[PDB]
Amino acid sequence: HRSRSESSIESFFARGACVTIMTVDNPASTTNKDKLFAVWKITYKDTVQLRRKLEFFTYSRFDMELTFVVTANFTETNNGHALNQVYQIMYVPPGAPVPEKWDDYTWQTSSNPSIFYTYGTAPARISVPYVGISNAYSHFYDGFSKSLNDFGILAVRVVNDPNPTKVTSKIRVYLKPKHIRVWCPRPPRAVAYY
Amino acid sequence: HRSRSESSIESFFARGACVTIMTVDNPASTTNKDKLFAVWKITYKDTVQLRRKLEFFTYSRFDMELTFVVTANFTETNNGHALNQVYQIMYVPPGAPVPEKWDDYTWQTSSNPSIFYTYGTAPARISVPYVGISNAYSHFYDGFSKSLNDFGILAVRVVNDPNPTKVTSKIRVYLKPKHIRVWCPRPPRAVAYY
Amino acid sequence: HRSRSESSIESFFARGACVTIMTVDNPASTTNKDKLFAVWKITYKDTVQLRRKLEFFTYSRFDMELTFVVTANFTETNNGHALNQVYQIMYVPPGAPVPEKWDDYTWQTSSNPSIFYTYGTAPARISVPYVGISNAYSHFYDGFSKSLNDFGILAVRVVNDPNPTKVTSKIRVYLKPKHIRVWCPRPPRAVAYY
Amino acid sequence: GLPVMNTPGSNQYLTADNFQSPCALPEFDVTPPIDIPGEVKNMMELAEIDTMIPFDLSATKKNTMEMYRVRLSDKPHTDDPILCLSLSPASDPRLSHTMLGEILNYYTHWAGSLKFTFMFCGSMMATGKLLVSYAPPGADPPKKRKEAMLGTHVIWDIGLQSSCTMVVPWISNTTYRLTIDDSFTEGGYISVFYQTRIVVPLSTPREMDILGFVSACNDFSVRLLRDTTHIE
Amino acid sequence: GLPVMNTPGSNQYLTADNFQSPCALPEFDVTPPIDIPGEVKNMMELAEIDTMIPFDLSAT
Amino acid sequence: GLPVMNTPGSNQYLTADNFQSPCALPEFDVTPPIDIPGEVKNMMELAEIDTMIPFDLSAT
Amino acid sequence: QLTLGNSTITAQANSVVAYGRWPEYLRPTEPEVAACRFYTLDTVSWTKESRGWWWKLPDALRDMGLFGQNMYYHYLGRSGYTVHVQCNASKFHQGALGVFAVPEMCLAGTSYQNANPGEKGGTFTGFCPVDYLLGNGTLLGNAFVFPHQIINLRTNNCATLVLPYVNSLSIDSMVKHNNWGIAILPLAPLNFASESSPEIPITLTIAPMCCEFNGLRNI
Repeated sequence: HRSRSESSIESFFARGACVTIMTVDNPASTTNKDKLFAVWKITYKDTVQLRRKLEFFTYSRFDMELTFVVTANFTETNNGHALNQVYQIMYVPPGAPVPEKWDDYTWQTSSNPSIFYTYGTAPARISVPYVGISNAYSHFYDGFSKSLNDFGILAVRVVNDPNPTKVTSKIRVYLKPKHIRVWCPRPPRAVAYY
Repeated sequence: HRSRSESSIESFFARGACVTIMTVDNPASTTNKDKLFAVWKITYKDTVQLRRKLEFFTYSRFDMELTFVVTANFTETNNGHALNQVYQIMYVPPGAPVPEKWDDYTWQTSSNPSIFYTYGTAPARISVPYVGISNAYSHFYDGFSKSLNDFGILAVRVVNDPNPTKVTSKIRVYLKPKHIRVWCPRPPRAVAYY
Repeated sequence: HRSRSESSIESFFARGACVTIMTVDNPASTTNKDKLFAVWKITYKDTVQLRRKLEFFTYSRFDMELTFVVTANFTETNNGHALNQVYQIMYVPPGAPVPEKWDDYTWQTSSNPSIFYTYGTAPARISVPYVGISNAYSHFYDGFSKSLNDFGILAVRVVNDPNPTKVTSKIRVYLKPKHIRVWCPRPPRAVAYY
Repeated sequence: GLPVMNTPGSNQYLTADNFQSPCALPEFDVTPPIDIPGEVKNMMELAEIDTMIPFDLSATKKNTMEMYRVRLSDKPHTDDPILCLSLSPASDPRLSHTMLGEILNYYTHWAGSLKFTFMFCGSMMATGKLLVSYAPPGADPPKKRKEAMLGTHVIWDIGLQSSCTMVVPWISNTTYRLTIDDSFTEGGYISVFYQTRIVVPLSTPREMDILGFVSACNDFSVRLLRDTTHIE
Repeated sequence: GLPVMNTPGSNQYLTADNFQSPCALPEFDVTPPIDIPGEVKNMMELAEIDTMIPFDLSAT
Repeated sequence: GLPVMNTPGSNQYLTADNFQSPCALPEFDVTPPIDIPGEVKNMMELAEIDTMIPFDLSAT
Repeated sequence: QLTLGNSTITAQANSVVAYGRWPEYLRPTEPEVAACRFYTLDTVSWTKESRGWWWKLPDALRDMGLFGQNMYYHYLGRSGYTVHVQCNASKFHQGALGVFAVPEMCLAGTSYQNANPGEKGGTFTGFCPVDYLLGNGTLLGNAFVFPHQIINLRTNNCATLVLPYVNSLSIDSMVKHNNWGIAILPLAPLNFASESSPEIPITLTIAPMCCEFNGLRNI
């Protein structure tokens, strides 16, 4: 006897998949270039798989479950023995100021939640609730000004002070939409359109 | 008073035993050779002990309990102080595309489950349920096209970026079949036949 | 149907925000300069955001939830492989003697609570209860001697003995006032006054 | 106290677990849902919708609206099928785009009964008969009218009916048949034959059109997501 | 015994959680509140107060 | 809160334990068993079957 | 013969209530007969070459008297519809139309003058949206997911769609956002006996149901 409870919306969608690879680096003590804080606006329109799966429907209400996998490497033969990097991962909610410097107030501001991650431990994890003005996301908008739903931004930097090692790092972000509802089915877009 | 509850199917079979040693390596920054992602198709027909114990019966239904022991070593005298490797261990279910590159989409695909492992922590662990089209595995098939049950594949790579250390690694895979049932006993094959 | 339970006092105030960055360092074996134990008197009058949010009201009763994020770096190219630093973080209650040396008795005194932190683990954490003589803090005092409520002091040092590495460290302190009540609303001060 | 021993499989990120995660904004009043019409609970609810089959994928007619309709002329009628269609969805090129090939291209196993509706876009005056034959799996595509008539068929009198429906039953040894396996190429066929040439009065045009719709039945099901949607 | 498996999102400091923290002075008798008049429960209770509008923002 | 003290014998892989493991495919409807004849519960059920003795192991 | 106020159309293929939801009042105003007429848009002559026609709601009814002067002189507005297509053809014409009620119909081949034509409607092409993809980049075959109906000129000649109010917001400004979209596409091209009339008309007849407007803008 079969089930059919594997084609459910949550079962179809609630699959984690990398959405971006944010590159940062600990500046060398020579200060050749300042911190490369990585800022990425949360959007599903860069992953073909998630976007295509979401374009089967017009309106959706899905809660995000971001997760961060942190990796790093020395760029020089000399070890330098940099003590384990500490990464600040700040979730700038929708509408809040976007950081423009590695020392901007937005990092220290009270509103923006932040996670502190010591390279080596279990991956960081948050769960952005359904954050939207309307009562359901919209992937297709037939109106005009006077889609592009704002989920927020993620800004990641290295709290540690400069060290002469040039420790580059690449945070992979995995998004698992949970508690997802979808309305108004639509034709699926071809795989060449993206 | 004796028990007899040590010759039970689960007691006889539910013993972990290494089934493969997948070799990978972090490419050196010189990029002499790209990542050696290790891909291994799950099959019990390479371990004499498990195969022989399973050939006492015709049909079986056993759930797997894979576990991974990760070890690594520098190949050069210079330490290089590579930050703890992060290994992606992807379980490609039966029928899904088999990875052919260390940057193929299959690593980022939503369907294939994956584990992220930081060298040093407790061994990884999954439990592949009874994944098969038929209602019981078959070790002996008397039919013809128009056995070789597909359990899936395991593909392991190093997420970290290239570092000039040549950190080789060998993931040992231990398979413990649990919740195992067996039907239709057969003569045991000699130990020279394998 | 709306809530209004996001403009509550605790929701408005109970947000962590860095209040100071205490700099310490492990003295080199050459003993060029002794330990730079960092002493900071707990006061909200250095962060614009928290101060301004607290100046909407005259009297307040808020319990603190200090938290410490520890980072460090070698100042020299040679690693030296200093074993993980151990930091003593002593909370000198209000009125107790203020440490004046890295070997003063106040570190060993029984009254002052202290936390011992091994660089790498989860951030330290305490919760200073409502510590005040009066029945509510006062941000504006109309009287005269014969405001400036004393919350205590935080003194942090490196327990480890001198090592020839010059491992500098910067403890970021995050204060989250919890169980906060406020009375007597007042006009908000402009953002240029601080 | 209460000592705890960590086990193997800790400090890991298995991308299939549901362990609770800490809310980033725990003091947020989310906008409530407003009960928009048209909610989908299972992706199978999209399969059941009768989409259209691109019968003619010819190099010229393809990429246009000419692919979906088959022309029933009134000339040779050489006792060969008007259209023969394989009953293996997600593998048949002409049946793997109909919202069953778009849902079964995300899964690996499928097990259900299909439903083919043939609609006749001709004039009320046109009269005749057609023969819809279903060769079960393991058979061969019938290639003459008599053989199709000897099997499981329905005679479709276009004169007094405009649409003929045929529910292919679910017959298989396993509980789930692999979606895309090139070894199993005998999944059964559904073919349409000219029982009788078309008869039309006066100058009514000879050329006519027939449309096909393939839908899942109420007992359809899929399993084991695949999600092979790459880009590069 | 009672084995426990740590999950992703551990050993981290999310500045939105309410996990209990250890009191620094667990043997302290805090001064009780004395019910001062004029308590504010929600910041909206400050909005409802009719403040004044600066209609003329001219340079002078 | 609820402090927990890890014990000796943690972060280890004893190949005899039954600690629960996380399912790799937690949304999979496994094919049910169909009650095939000839199930074996204990390996002793194979011993009880009267097999044959090779009395003469001579080289030829 | 219908009974909605001043206008009455003689209608003898049953109603296809989109998504199984009838248009219902929000739980404003109540225009009653002020706008709930049967606004019979202009007819479009289906021929052997025409590829399609696309209208958008409520943009189509932007000049229809009271409804047009109520959706434009308000701020919030919600309303279902009862779109009704009739293709008057004789027994010697053969063909088939598909009427699709495309919610959030984004015909991205986009200036507001191109995606909001109004009473004129539009015309697909083989502004030239591609009929093959329905103008949405997606194969026409799948288009049957949209709440639709088929007008086959040997079984019926009229199709009724009862469109409810489908929008992310419980009530939205009718002058900026087009909730629905009616796309009429020839599935099987028109053909006819010799000397018969070569172009058969198609008439839409939109009947706003349960319309509610909130706000006002003087004048």
